[PDB]
Amino acid sequence: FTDYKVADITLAAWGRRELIIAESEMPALMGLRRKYAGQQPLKGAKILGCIHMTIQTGVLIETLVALGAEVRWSSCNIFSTQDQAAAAIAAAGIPVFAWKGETEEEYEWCIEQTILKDGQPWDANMVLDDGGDLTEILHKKYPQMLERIHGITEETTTGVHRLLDMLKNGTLKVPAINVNDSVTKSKNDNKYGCRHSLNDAIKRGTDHLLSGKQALVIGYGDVGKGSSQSLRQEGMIVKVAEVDPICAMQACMDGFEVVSPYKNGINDGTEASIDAALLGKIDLIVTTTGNVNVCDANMLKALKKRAVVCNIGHFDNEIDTAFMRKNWAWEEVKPQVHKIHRTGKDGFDAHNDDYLILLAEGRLVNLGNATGHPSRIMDGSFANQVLAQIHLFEQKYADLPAAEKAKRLSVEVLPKKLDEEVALEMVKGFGGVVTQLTPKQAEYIGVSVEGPFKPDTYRY
Amino acid sequence: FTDYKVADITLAAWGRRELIIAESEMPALMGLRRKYAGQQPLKGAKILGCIHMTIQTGVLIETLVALGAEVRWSSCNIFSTQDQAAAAIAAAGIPVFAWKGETEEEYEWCIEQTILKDGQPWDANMVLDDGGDLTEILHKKYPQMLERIHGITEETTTGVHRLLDMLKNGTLKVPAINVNDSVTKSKNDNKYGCRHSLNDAIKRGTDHLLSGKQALVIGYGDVGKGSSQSLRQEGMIVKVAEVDPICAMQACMDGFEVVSPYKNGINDGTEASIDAALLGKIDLIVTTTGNVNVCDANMLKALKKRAVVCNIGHFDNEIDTAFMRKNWAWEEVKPQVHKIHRTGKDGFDAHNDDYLILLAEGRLVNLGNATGHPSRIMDGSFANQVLAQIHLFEQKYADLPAAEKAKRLSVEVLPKKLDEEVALEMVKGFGGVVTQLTPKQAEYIGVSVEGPFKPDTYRY
Amino acid sequence: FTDYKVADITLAAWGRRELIIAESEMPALMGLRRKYAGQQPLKGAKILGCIHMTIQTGVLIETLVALGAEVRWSSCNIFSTQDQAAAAIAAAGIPVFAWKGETEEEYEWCIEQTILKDGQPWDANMVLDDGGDLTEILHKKYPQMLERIHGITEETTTGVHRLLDMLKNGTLKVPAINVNDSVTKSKNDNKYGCRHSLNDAIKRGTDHLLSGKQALVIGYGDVGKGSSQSLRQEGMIVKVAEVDPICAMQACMDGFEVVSPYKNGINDGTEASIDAALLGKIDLIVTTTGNVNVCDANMLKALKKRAVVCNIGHFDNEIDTAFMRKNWAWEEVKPQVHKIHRTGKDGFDAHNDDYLILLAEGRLVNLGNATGHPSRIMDGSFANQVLAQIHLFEQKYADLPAAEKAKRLSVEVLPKKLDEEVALEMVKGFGGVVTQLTPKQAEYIGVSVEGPFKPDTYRY
Amino acid sequence: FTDYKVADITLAAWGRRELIIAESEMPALMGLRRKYAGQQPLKGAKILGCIHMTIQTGVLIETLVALGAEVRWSSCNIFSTQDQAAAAIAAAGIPVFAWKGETEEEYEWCIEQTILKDGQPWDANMVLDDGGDLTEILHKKYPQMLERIHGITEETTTGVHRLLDMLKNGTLKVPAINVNDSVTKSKNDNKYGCRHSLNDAIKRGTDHLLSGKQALVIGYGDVGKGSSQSLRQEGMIVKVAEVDPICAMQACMDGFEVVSPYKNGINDGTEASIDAALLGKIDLIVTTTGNVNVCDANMLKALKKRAVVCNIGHFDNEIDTAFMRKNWAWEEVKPQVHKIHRTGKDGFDAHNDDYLILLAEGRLVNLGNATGHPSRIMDGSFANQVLAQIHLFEQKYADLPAAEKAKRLSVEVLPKKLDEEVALEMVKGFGGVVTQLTPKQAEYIGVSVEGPFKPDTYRY
Ligand SMILES: NC(=O)c1ccc[n+]([C@@H]2O[C@H](COP(=O)([O-])OP(=O)(O)OC[C@H]3O[C@@H](n4cnc5c(N)ncnc54)[C@H](O)[C@@H]3O)[C@@H](O)[C@H]2O)c1
Ligand SMILES: NC(=O)c1ccc[n+]([C@@H]2O[C@H](COP(=O)([O-])OP(=O)(O)OC[C@H]3O[C@@H](n4cnc5c(N)ncnc54)[C@H](O)[C@@H]3O)[C@@H](O)[C@H]2O)c1
Ligand SMILES: NC(=O)c1ccc[n+]([C@@H]2O[C@H](COP(=O)([O-])OP(=O)(O)OC[C@H]3O[C@@H](n4cnc5c(N)ncnc54)[C@H](O)[C@@H]3O)[C@@H](O)[C@H]2O)c1
Ligand SMILES: NC(=O)c1ccc[n+]([C@@H]2O[C@H](COP(=O)([O-])OP(=O)(O)OC[C@H]3O[C@@H](n4cnc5c(N)ncnc54)[C@H](O)[C@@H]3O)[C@@H](O)[C@H]2O)c1
Ligand SMILES: Nc1ncnc2c1ncn2[C@@H]1O[C@H](CO)C[C@H]1O
Ligand SMILES: [Cl-]
Ligand SMILES: [Cl-]
Ligand SMILES: [Cl-]
Ligand SMILES: [Cl-]
Ligand SMILES: [K+]
Ligand SMILES: [K+]
Ligand SMILES: [K+]
Ligand SMILES: [K+]
Repeated sequence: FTDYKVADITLAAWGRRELIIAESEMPALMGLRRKYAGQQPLKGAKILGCIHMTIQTGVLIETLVALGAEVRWSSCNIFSTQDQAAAAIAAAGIPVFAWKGETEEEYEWCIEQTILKDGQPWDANMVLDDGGDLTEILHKKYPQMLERIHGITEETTTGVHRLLDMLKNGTLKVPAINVNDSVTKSKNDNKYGCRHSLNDAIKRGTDHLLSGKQALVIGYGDVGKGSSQSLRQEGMIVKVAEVDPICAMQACMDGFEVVSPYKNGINDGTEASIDAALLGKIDLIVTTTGNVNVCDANMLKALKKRAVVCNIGHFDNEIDTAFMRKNWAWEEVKPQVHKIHRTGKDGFDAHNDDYLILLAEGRLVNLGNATGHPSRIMDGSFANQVLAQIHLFEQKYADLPAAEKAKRLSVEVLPKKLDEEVALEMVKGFGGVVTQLTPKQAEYIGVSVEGPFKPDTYRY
Repeated sequence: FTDYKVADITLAAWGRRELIIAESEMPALMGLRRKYAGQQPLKGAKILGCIHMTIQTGVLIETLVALGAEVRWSSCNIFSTQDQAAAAIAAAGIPVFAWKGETEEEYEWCIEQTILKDGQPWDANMVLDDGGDLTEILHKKYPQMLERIHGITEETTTGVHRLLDMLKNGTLKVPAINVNDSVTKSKNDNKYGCRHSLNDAIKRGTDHLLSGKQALVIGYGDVGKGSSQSLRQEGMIVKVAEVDPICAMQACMDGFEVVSPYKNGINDGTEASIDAALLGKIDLIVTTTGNVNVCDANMLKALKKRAVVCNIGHFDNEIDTAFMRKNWAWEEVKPQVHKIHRTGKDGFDAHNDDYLILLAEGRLVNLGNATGHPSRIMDGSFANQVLAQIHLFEQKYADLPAAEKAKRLSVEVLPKKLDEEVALEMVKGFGGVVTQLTPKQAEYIGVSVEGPFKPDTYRY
Repeated sequence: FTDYKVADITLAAWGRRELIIAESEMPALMGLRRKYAGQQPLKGAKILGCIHMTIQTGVLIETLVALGAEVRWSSCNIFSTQDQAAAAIAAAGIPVFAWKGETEEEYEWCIEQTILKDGQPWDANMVLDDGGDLTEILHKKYPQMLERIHGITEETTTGVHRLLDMLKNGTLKVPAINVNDSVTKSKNDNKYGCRHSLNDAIKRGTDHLLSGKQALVIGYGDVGKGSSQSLRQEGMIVKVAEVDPICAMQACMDGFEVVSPYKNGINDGTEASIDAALLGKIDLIVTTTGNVNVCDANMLKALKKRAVVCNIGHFDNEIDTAFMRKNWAWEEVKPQVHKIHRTGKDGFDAHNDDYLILLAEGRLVNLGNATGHPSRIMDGSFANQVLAQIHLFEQKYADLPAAEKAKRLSVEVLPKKLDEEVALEMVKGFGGVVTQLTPKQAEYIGVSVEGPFKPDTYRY
Repeated sequence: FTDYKVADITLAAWGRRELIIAESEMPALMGLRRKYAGQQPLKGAKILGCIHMTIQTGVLIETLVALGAEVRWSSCNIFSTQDQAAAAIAAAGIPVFAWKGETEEEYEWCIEQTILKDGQPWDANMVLDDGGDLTEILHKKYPQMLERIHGITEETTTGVHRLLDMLKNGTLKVPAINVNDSVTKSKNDNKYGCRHSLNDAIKRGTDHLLSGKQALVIGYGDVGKGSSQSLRQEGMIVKVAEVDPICAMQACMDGFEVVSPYKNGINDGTEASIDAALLGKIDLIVTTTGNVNVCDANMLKALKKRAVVCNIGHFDNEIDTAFMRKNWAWEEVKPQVHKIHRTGKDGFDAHNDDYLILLAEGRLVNLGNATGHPSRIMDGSFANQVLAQIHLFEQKYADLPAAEKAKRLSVEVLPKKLDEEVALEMVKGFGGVVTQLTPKQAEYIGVSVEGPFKPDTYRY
């Protein structure tokens, strides 16, 4: 077996030990293996996967394979692979093209190695994506392959936005499931995963004390909620920025001061608009938005000396790292940790005090500087992925006549009953005991004893 | 002026001082007063109101009046009135029939005094309700009045469930707005209000140390989330019960142990099914469900001696207080605080150690033993109420032709843009500064710079 | 029986019900009753007591009486009495002179009624004091009575400071025990009691939401630690001031921003030295120092409109309330809650926005606006009081010859073994289980299996 | 230069970059460098140092050298060295013998290389120790060297206990300073350091989600306080064991349930005495005691399958790892992470579910699996070390006449004024501003405006 490319195949046994531990931390996903292994619901599925090649993703891949699938895999970020996980998957005879510290050229080459087998398009019929890069390449470069693909299952709110833009423009070629919008994904992974992993990554990269220091979290959606908690629970003094007044209300009620980098919140592009007094007191800035240029050049210029700058949104463009590359000298401390010297670009002084510390070159910091979300949290997201793969594969969209395809071409979420079933396995993993409604109580609130327990409008 | 009934009109000046302070804590609601006072959008409205006669409700009532309405008011709970608030409203020449410590007969009489003026139905044309009791009485006993009513604005998730049952059965006679499902209601009031007011009520009633003691919170919806936090932040060791596995998942991730009162969660009605070991260690039980008999007779029998029992859901039927009335002796400590002696019903021993402490006779504890939610939280709920009253009044359902009425007979929520506008005023009240999107950023995420900022599916 | 003065003797039965509950919350104190009742170690003791006449103090008084003492009692603060507690004690035939809302003249008259019985000095032979006022009156006005007194047991760090000044000057006439410096007093009561009771008092007085608002806590000793936690756990954004860099270090590490009201910390008496920007953002100031004028006139002038001002240190002079009385108009909201109108002193405008809310007229806010510390915390302080009374009474200093008195005239703390025994009863009250050392383990760390477990230098 | 032994000298540049960052996080220690560099107070000092060879210790070493000292260094634990720190120190021409993953034989050899230079005793005249191993070797094996040594500065509460045993027995040969008992050491490092670094180490070793899982912390001294917080802030459900009722009282008040591994707390050595129900629910056990066999063989047998076991006390003997070595098979996952298979000793099944995960082979977990305490915390401990070295070096005990030596042979602490001065530099590092007392306020509380601010009895 040679149809793979990883950093170091001798890391496989270490990865396999970590996969075995992870399986014990992932009861929803393992439960699906056990439930469906007889049936082989993914027999004949040929899945192109593009998602962070971590130990958690290894358990996902091996679940899909245990259910009958074949796969070809790549990472969706240049710094997120755990090389022992990639090695263990390759050593199992699964095609994977992923290593920590890819260049952009290598990143694109890895996705292409999944798409092509022996120099020609693979017989793919399903896509599992995280962020939409693989989806975009297939639509732009490999439309013939999409003719034979039954569906896309997309992990991220960023990627879903990209799918919805395509649907609106009539350019989406295959149906999709929005995995993000399961409650056991968005209100588990996006929030509690970042709670676990943000402070982890900052400690691993810097070993800085966080207690007593000042942080600014840009955004207060699910990731910004989790991130703010990650830092506050360590004793940081956390301030929060938002454009959405409802999320800002939540931040206030949650005990944070809501501030803007700009005077009166007005971002008009001048240095004069920056709240220099505010930014000059910040020790750590974290972007969480999924938006562009939310930690901009003028903000970077105004930050307190020796501040840490990082991004936990999907794509690096949240921070103006291009400005920093053009203007300032980068001193690498160790992989994924750079001092950015604001003195200029013509070399640097190792003892200069006027620098910022950038983590993961602005790429997702939890995966870049640590190991991303823990297995017991990714259990929820990845159980949803498996259920979504099963649903779209069984629907067989590619084999439908044109008129029937037109009725099915949509971006949908999984039903609440399945979200509940995933949650129950997670709860049992903690040793939790859910109460069963009596028939009188189920009648009283208007639900089945089996669920679903909430209307689709419920926000949790 | 004599068209009122309150405990003590001499409390009015104290109430008025507290209304003036509350106005300073309610910027959304005060902002609506300022914005709409010229236009008089509620000129000609005649509103029957049934909601807890607190200081916060006084600010609501006076906003409605300032916008042009006439009202006739009662409380929706026998213990929730603040007598100084009722007095201040009556002293202002507004019909109010409410006092703390009503009997059930008096409660019904008060609602009837709003409905009848001078012994005949008042020419009401709007309803503001909290829990659905007024709505039910109008449908059952005064259906002719509904022929002239343009709509109902309902505060509570309980009352909305009741309205949806009526709609489904074809018995709802006028359209309604579900105020609860604004984010600035459900994810503000239900959660943060109970966070503020649950520990407040327990301290006022008992003066018990909470730190280091064991609590069981039944339910983990919005009220159970806020309640659990109210107790955990004081240092309680909190366990959480749930029937909904998604809510139970949240509780686990939030750092609580998820337990059932019943062995393996099976509530089969025998004493043998009670987890006596668990209940024998609990110092405080709080019900949050909106369901029936979630703290049942067998649970009450198994609780640790001297445990506190209370309910923060809308109706008292969450706890089997009828069982306690039939079997055990009640020693009143002070109003809304009773020791329930498990020794029997034939008198009590003042020094008996085998008792429970019941707060507010099992009625909503925050309002019964304290003052309910604080003004700055109720600002959100009550701004929504005013917007909802304006919308339904302006739509004039009662005046529509039959075919037009058929198209508008619905239970609806307010638009997200208005939810956002309420939130923004709340945030400004904390001194928060919301950032404005640049045109490029608004394009990038697919929103208007003015909002709304999220799709209707977003859960916050 | 007529040898008492209370607000309303008909409150006795309510007080007695609350005493019975409190006994169930005070296992250390009740354990001393049970242990020593046979022996009657306080038979012949005649105790002048001056400490907050709360339910908790009632349990203390009745323990002393159960052990053989007779007492005459007063409160040590004009606003701290719970009138039902005072009534219950009077109804039991115990001389008590205390009510909530005394004037200064009445306060002094009440202490004098304890000292004098039937117009002549009582046959006192012990003193229990909280803050040193009774101790001072005896030394200045009744030195003949001190000849027959065996000792003073003093609750407070303020009062201990006053005792140590007297000892140093050679004016202390009888020995004392510093009850404060038991760990089960200072590191229980001073910290966790204020954690429980500060937010309680502010809610009762104002009903303000605390979450999301800005607080300044002046001091970070035991009370400032507890107070800061009381507010932070509610979601306040808390800043801390200190003069002691070690306590300030603790505040930083605990996750607070450490600030001064004065520019660069320099308090030189001018308006120019005030950090107006800082004070203009503060919603709540709490003094915790035991020092003088730590919330001074210039600070008061600079506070944000509608800020709440309160003091939880023993004496009101922490806040310059005299300045406010001389310059600004006081609008009483309700007892212990005043709006202080910064517009001037010539009447007030009920709708003026430029006011501060002062709680308890600057007197200890927890006792003034709520009920002070909870029974389960006061159990520790008051068990120490009883042990201290027993020790000094048994030593019989007054009966010693002059040369022997000279050897015993000291201010001392209780031995660690007794502090440990109190703590063990508290722990058992929570259902806690302490592990017993094996003989090998006790040898390994150099302690007895029975304790004491730490050297006297240990700080906990 | 060849007088060193490290893992990899090519790591030096990386170490030096991390030292430069650490200097920016250590203002107290850097401030001492600046203050004393002119004076060279350690000119002629020849310091044998034995303390964890981390980046933080590198800043300490280079401060000592900057003040005039020569040193010879080793680590005090086999797993605590950061190889890049050791390399940087060796590359600077400083003798260091330390690497991560020493054997016990290598550990002893490294200490011997500090003691011997060119095969003969070095002319050492000062000792800096952490845990007492170097001190013991000098007293037992090299007593002639102690004739020329002016003093020992000891980091740890374990090592101080060892010094006090020697003093009591008349076997201590040179005076010592107890560095641990500075408040800026014990109530900074022991508490907040473990708060930072315990959860860090567990995440690095296992990548386990902690939220929602059950932990047992054995001990509630400074390390157990910080450790419990490290876990609770992540959402663990933490129970605490203690032998000291005062520490157990604190745990209850801090919101933890206090439990014993043994039924009724009685550790009589039989399996029957183990509370199997309790231990069978524990996911993580952490020992913090400084005692022996506090996680014993019978406890290990009863723990829930797949529990994590670790120790953060100074020595590994807290956990019965010898029992595990004799009876159970060890599967290495990666360095400092072993699965201990309870199935037996004859090989292991890679898929066995009945194992425990042991971190750092039971040695101090924060240093073994992460990087120990962060620089900004170690600044306090290490500033104290430098002050202590200066004091004892300047006192010149070895040169004193016999009668003079007898008066100075003691174990002492640094003065409070110096503790305060360290704290002040720490506070300024956070941007904190300490208030200066006015003359009137200093008089009122009986202190100098310059401090010290508290009596020596104050516990903070
Ligand atoms: N690193 C991880 O493991 C991880 C985990 C989950 C999600 N994500 C990624 O994080 C991003 C955010 O995801 P989410 O679920 O929080 O989305 P979300 O929509 O819940 O929240 C994003 C928030 O950013 C706010 N925002 C937008 N522009 C802003 C600006 N200029 N200033 C301040 N606030 C602004 C929005 O109002 C919104 O509330 C996405 O790219 C998502 O894919 C990363
Ligand atoms: N006292 C107050 O001020 C206040 C504030 C807001 C809402 N409320 C009332 O509180 C109630 C709950 O409101 P909410 O917004 O939390 O509703 P919700 O639907 O968000 O939550 C109720 C929860 O109870 C759970 N539940 C139902 N039966 C259960 C059982 N037998 N055991 C355990 N859990 C069970 C459900 O699964 C659900 O998650 C309603 O009656 C509402 O009107 C009171
Ligand atoms: N209300 C209550 O129930 C209650 C409970 C316990 C103690 N107390 C009282 O509270 C007071 C404080 O007691 P404590 O045990 O915290 O004493 P403490 O000595 O532990 O702490 C007082 C703190 O105030 C600081 N301080 C002094 N002057 C200051 C200034 N100008 N600015 C800022 N900080 C300053 C000191 O450095 C010290 O750390 C005493 O009067 C005590 O009797 C009240
Ligand atoms: N890993 C680190 O970085 C680090 C940091 C500081 C201290 N330490 C070490 O940690 C240890 C503890 O230090 P500390 O400052 O907390 O000491 P401490 O004396 O403050 O606390 C130890 C606690 O253990 C308790 N204890 C003793 N035997 C027990 C038993 N059988 N069961 C339960 N509790 C028991 C004691 O009562 C005491 O309260 C020492 O070995 C110290 O050197 C390690
Ligand atoms: N202070 C207060 N005034 C009026 N309504 C309140 C209140 N506190 C809680 N409520 C409302 O009471 C509802 C339940 O009947 C939930 C909440 O909207
Ligand atoms: Cl996402
Ligand atoms: Cl509701
Ligand atoms: Cl005190
Ligand atoms: Cl130590
Ligand atoms: K991970
Ligand atoms: K209220
Ligand atoms: K009390
Ligand atoms: K470190």
